[PDB]
Amino acid sequence: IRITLTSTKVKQLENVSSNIVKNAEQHNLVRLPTKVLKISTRKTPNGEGSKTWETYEMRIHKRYVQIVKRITQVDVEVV
Amino acid sequence: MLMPKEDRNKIHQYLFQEGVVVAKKDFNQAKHEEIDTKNLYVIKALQSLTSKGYVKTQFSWQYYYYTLTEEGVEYLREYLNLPEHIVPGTYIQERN
Amino acid sequence: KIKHKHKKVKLAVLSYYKVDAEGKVTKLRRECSNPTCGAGVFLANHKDRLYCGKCHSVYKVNA
Amino acid sequence: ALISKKRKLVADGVFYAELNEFFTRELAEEGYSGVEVRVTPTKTEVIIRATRTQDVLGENGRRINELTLLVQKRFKYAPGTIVLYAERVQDRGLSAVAQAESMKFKLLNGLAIRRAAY
Amino acid sequence: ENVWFSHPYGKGSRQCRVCSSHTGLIRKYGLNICRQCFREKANDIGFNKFR
RNA sequence: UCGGUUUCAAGCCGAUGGAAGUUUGAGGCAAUAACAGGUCUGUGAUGCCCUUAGACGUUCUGGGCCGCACGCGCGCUACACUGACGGAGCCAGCGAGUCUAACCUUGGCCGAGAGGUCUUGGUAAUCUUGUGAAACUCCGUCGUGCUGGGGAUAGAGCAUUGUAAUUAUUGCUCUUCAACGAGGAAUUCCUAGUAAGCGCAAGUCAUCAGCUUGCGUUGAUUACGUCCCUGCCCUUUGUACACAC
RNA sequence: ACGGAAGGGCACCACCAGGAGUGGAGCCUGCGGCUUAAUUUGACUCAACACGGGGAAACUCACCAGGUCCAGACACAAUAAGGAUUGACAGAUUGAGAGCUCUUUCUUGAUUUUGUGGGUGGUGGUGCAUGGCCGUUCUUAGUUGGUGGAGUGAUUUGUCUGC
Ligand SMILES: [Mg+2]
Ligand SMILES: [Mg+2]
Ligand SMILES: [Mg+2]
Ligand SMILES: [Mg+2]
Ligand SMILES: [Mg+2]
Ligand SMILES: [Mg+2]
Ligand SMILES: [Mg+2]
Ligand SMILES: [Mg+2]
Ligand SMILES: [Mg+2]
Ligand SMILES: [Mg+2]
Ligand SMILES: [Mg+2]
Ligand SMILES: [Mg+2]
Ligand SMILES: [Mg+2]
Ligand SMILES: [Mg+2]
Ligand SMILES: [Mg+2]
Ligand SMILES: [Mg+2]
Ligand SMILES: [Mg+2]
Ligand SMILES: [Zn+2]
Ligand SMILES: [Zn+2]
Repeated sequence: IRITLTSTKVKQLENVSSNIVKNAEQHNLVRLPTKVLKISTRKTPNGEGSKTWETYEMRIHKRYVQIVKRITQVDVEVV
Repeated sequence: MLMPKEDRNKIHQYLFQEGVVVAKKDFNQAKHEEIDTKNLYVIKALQSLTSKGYVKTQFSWQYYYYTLTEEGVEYLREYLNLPEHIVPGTYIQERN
Repeated sequence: KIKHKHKKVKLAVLSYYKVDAEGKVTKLRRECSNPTCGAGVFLANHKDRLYCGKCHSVYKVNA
Repeated sequence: ALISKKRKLVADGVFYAELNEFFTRELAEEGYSGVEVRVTPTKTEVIIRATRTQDVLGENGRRINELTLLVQKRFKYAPGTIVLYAERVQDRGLSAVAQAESMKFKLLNGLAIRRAAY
Repeated sequence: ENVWFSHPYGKGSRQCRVCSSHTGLIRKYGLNICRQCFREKANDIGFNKFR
């Protein structure tokens, strides 16, 4: 098996990572850099005044037989 | 509008059969995705439709959504000759 | 200096089909070379050809 | 598909945005707090937090059915992958987004502003 | 006629998916929203402000 | 923490320690009352007015927004010898990137160049990418005067974007080689990895950065003060101001 | 609130000490003006003038010279089956391969044409009719109410000498 999982929030992103290192011992058996997407535009809707700039941000954190099909039941993906 | 009776009821079926439409606001799209006509024709027909009743509309980001009323379900008999209440759209089709 | 409408001269409907001896269909004019002129349109006669009435795009048929 | 997670997470929220100020632009007059999009296997469940909730089933099924097939028609979802769960809002006096619409309609029937604001 | 929409990409093809607006389009990651329209809807699209 | 300090205090100053001792450095957030500030040219936000077929709707063709006696604001490039040029050494970080598809492009050839071409990897901590960036660094050439400083103006030719380059889109080649010999009165910004020098990615974007939003590379001088000017705050004071010096 | 009034306090959008400059030159770019068929336009101190993310060949496009179209919903009266409407080869045409308008006589089938209303769109106007947002006052420490205290009252105390 090999799974790669991703989301924006971190809690329910790591409520599966732990929830899979505990199905790792399901019969006593066997972090990526965060991507910050920057949108940087002007506060003003028209053109007036002090020329004021404003960065926004998205935070993208990524990580990585009968028991296989009953483990996948946050952005879920595995190969 | 300039569209002979093989056009305004080019869909007198997708309306009563399916029930709703989608058409991104593009005059001169001229090829509706999901329907065989100009995308102009459906909207202008739906205009003509809604402005008499039988059907409502809503807009939400340039996608011209349409929905029809119980007043529709007895106007699809005068020239939409179908058996009276023999069927409808939101009746038993897949899960009703 | 304003623009102008279209005359589209109507005529007293289809002007030509001929009864013989009261009667039988004697016909007059020409047909096209398509089943889109499938005996529902027999061709115009304007000048220099017999172009269609329905096939106003392709099919300039002549005899 | 074939989109780097960047460009679809963007298009995830775009989908959420258009969904939302579609929903608000649609059924504000019936009371509507936000929308929850469950990114879940198979279906994409859209739970809708709503104040007054029976505005979703018309002739006993005739309204959410009219909506489910509407969102897929615009978003090209093949039928049955869009589940419109229609919940009820947690403590509707929790939502500014609800009460603002509770007043827009309230003043829109001539009730004095000091009256219907206080 | 067929000389109706008989011309083209560039600005004339793109528009904010909220207002049809050709001007000031934000298309990084292909969202295609006005700067103005973006800043309103940016709250729930996923972009928060931190610094 | 230890001392010095306070005026009992709140604190301030020095030191040792420490990755860290200017709220540790820099930001996001940010009240009440206001302005007839700006935006109906972002909204399918909108009151009223005007227009609605010879249209102020819309589309199409073509021109303009660039137009040049002149004044001004932001900047780019330079007057050089702490330099220009030629080899040579060779070091970042923030980023973006393709399937109802042609994005980022390595490697192979062709071309002096711009660029051309057959493969190629990457939906991206993988591939482009160690982004072998630029200033900078070692070695040489030039020799003080408009010079090999400077590259404006213009000619001729070859390419690239694009239905379309003319009023040069931009890139390349050769040629032409202007003012400018350190800028009057004025005036902007700035206290630490900051000023300034240097480039790079991202927005724009078919093509076009002398712009902006950021990121690192080289890395100082000078203050750790005052109320002189400009000016904010808090009292007290005077007023014939209240559309408020 | 204002003072070329006093007492404190505090800022490199203040000075001091200095750096780097800008102001001069050439070109980039924005504003004015002149020019023009039009040179679309908004903004004029800070807080207009590489600012409207405004780096415009077409588009953008709001300006200028011309040419199409209706995408004029729905109601009524009209037309209407002995033709409502719509359309077109070629030429005359025109930038044009455009049937806009004419020649021509064929289509086409109640679909829309004529008209009255009544819509609709509108980068048309009014930022001195608005919303939302933004800039600024103001980067500074400031603002309010309950209760009591003062005053006939507007008001005040709270929200303070000093550190
Ligand atoms: Mg404030
Ligand atoms: Mg004003
Ligand atoms: Mg308007
Ligand atoms: Mg201009
Ligand atoms: Mg400026
Ligand atoms: Mg030189
Ligand atoms: Mg060198
Ligand atoms: Mg100053
Ligand atoms: Mg710019
Ligand atoms: Mg100068
Ligand atoms: Mg100021
Ligand atoms: Mg133009
Ligand atoms: Mg034009
Ligand atoms: Mg217009
Ligand atoms: Mg105003
Ligand atoms: Mg009291
Ligand atoms: Mg007080
Ligand atoms: Zn024919
Ligand atoms: Zn928008």
